[PDB]
Amino acid sequence: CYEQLFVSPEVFVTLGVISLLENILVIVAIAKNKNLHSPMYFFICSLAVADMLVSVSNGSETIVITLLNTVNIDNVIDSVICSSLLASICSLLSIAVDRYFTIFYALQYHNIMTVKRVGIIISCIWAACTVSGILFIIYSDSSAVIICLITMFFTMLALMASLYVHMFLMARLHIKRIAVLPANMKGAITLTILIGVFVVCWAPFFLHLIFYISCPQNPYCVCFMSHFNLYLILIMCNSIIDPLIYALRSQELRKTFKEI
Amino acid sequence: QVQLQESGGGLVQPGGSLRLSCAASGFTFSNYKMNWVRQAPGKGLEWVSDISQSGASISYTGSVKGRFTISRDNAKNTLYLQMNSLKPEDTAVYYCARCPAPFTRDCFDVTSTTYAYRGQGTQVTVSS
Amino acid sequence: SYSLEHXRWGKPV
Amino acid sequence: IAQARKLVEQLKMEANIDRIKVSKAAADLMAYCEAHAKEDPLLTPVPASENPFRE
Amino acid sequence: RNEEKAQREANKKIEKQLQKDKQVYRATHRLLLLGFETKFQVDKVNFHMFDVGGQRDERRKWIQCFNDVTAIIFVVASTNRLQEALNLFKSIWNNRWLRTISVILFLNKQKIEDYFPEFARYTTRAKYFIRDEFLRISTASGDGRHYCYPHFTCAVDTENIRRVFNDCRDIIQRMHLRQYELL
Amino acid sequence: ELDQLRQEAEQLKNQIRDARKACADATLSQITNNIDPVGRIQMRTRRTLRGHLAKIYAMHWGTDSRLLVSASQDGKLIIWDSYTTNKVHAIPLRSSWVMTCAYAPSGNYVACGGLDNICSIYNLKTREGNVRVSRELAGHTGYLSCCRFLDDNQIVTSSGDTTCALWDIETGQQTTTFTGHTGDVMSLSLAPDTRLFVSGACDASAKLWDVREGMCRQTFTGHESDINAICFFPNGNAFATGSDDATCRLFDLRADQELMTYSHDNIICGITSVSFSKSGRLLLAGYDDFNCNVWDALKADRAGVLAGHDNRVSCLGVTDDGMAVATGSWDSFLKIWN
Ligand SMILES: [Ca+2]
Repeated sequence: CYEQLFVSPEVFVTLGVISLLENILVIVAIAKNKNLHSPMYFFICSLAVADMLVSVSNGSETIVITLLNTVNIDNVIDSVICSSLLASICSLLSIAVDRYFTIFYALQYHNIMTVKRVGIIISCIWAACTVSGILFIIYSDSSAVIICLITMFFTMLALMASLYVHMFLMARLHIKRIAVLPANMKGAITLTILIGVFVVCWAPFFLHLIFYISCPQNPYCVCFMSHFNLYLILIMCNSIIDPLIYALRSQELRKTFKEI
Repeated sequence: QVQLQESGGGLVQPGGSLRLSCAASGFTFSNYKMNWVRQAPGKGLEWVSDISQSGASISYTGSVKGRFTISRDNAKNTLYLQMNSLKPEDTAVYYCARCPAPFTRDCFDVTSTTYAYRGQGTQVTVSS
Repeated sequence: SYSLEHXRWGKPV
Repeated sequence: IAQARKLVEQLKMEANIDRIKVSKAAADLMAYCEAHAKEDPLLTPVPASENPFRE
Repeated sequence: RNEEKAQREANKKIEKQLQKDKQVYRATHRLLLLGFETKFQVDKVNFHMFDVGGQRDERRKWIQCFNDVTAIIFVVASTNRLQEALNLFKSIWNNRWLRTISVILFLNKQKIEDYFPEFARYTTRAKYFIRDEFLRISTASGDGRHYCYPHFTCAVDTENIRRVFNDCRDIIQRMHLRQYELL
Repeated sequence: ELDQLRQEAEQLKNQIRDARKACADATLSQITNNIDPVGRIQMRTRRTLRGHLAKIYAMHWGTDSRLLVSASQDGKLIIWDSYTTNKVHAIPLRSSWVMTCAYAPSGNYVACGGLDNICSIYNLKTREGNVRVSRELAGHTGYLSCCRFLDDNQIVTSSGDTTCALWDIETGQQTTTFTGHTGDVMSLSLAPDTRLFVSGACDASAKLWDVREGMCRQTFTGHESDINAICFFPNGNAFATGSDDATCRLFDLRADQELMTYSHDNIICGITSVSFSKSGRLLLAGYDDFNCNVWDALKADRAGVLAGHDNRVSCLGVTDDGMAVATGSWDSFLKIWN
């Protein structure tokens, strides 16, 4: 069981090229459109970048290990992945917080959430994620770095879940108020997909990290940690799914997707 | 040229019957939702009834509800309104108007007092 | 390190 | 009565006008199109060089 | 090219003014009052409400100007003038260019059995019959894109402005919720 | 008294109806049945002008055939340069609701109006540097639907109060009033000569006015619903009319009747705009089904389709040299087609 299950090198590149082509299509589909130039799609643009960037950055790894079959070389690639990975999780939160503001302010939002502020926020998140990622990979051998990643991810997941749940409660409040003038499954399904895909794809990697810190010696844990490549595949599987559950959901974007 | 000629209006006894006929020419009858409107002496134009392109959707005003019956013939461009058990408050000039656009659910400006696609109007008097 | 592999923190040591 | 009297005077005035046959009216529209057919750069697209748009 | 460069500097200035206007246009929430232009603030939120009293009672053309509008403010006084108002609401509600716009309804000036025979067998009194009579039109062809917001006003004019603010908030909310497929 | 006049009017109408049928010996379809078709006219978007926030309700080309002006409900009147795609001017309006916009033949002034019932004349030259409203023409009781310059001094304007009005910009009061329409007048069209103009109203009737005299020469009927757009055939002896009954119709001024109808079963939606080609052989419509159809004026055949607009296409203009066609939409985008 402590054999360290490894997946064939040919499949990493497969997921790599599909996620790469899906995300460059999505960013184009909104870059060309001026109607799809609202603060909402600027955060979806940031996600499409992060998702694509972690696929090639990971696809790159599979190509380099196959060719290599060095130390300074890896710190380069890993610092990209780790930085590009945080940017993805922060981008998903940033979409969730934007969606929350559009509903629970709705009037104030339009003036407080400016194109300038969207521009500096996206850039400030990407700049913080890149610096934190490089800082994490340089001090990878450290115990604190892994504890930070786990704590940060759990916080991101908690907030993200809380926001979408609170929205669904405000959506249920409306549907209940539309009982006087004449059902809940529409909101429950989309809420279950959004919070379900994120957890299923990501958490497993961070369950590996918390075991890495807690139980490296435990017979039960080592069998879970043995499947590290399968966890990386799931993190890559999120990059191909993001376009389907975020971008393609809007009618205007889906129309431009079918056109291109 | 859009034409709408009213006929079958005159002096009737209270509780009597009258049948109005509205001959249409110049436009494809079947495409337009047809209406009836009346203008009482010293009052404004008030809607009475409408009938859909096919003749499925049929709606009246509360005052003529369950007493008046609208019917349209497409084969012979003609719009009818059978008026049963009349009372003096019905005494008004009845006009035959069509909605401006074809294949439209919404019907605008039919009681505008300056509407182009409305007939000459026929007199209906209910007196002893 | 000596023999690099996919991601980081994959091997327990 | 005023609106009706004005409508009668308009019809009467536009009733007494000289009308030509639709054959001649059509032949004039047909002859015009055939004359200015070459000048029109929508009927026969101009070479890319001559075209103001995209060089 | 010197003249092409000179024309870019003029385009640069104009583009910098449009981005400033774009924010102002998106910030302001447009209203359409029919029973001229007025700008007012409620909790530092800009509203731009245009009256249509100057035009004729033939609406079928100039009504099309409004669909970028946030919501329509409809006023109905309580001849059979009440039925004429219902027919006006039906038309606006079913129109091909207005099948996205919500309608904030205002019943002011507070026999019915004569002009409406359905009231004799109605039990819930007269106010809620006139309210319901407008709601039955809104629920029939709605499709969940737009809703109707009825309100009773003794025409005192106190606390009328706040009602429109709260309704405006509900329309933008529902509009987004449906965009995220969460409604 | 009213019965005698109303019956006499019906007699005159029948006399005119019988006179028109006496002139109809052969239809336009028969004459142009034995000429080669235009073929397939396929045109692709050469430029895409973007900058308008709201729906673009009307536009108009210049006599230079280079510059064009556009109007949007946001309250901005933007003068573009087609060739370069650069913006030349951008005017903030007093009233955001604007429904028409004209560009003077000289290219010195620019007119616009809408629900404000007022036509605004803006001066572009302005030696000071900034573009400011020169004269503000008020008098119309209803919304201003269309306005068209003759020179720098006079402007013809049709409004939604059943009246077109010739103005004098210098003095700023109506020179002549044109009455006859029963419905809202929606569009204007001036002949090559400024002597005559035609106006289509919301009473399925188009009327030929004499600018000098100020009385309706001829009245044209045949449309089933409201006429939205009207346009003169480049010769000036015919005009095409686009109505909500999903049909365009060509009329002849000398024949004083209908020549041809441009209808197809697939179209069940209204026509917003109408314009001829340089030679007049093509007739571009523009429908509220988000696309535009290019017709063969002589043969009633359909040549092609200009598809690319997401939303309603409201305005559609051709240049004086007839090099390109610019269609404005509720997208908030102009598109140049060639
Ligand atoms: Ca590594």
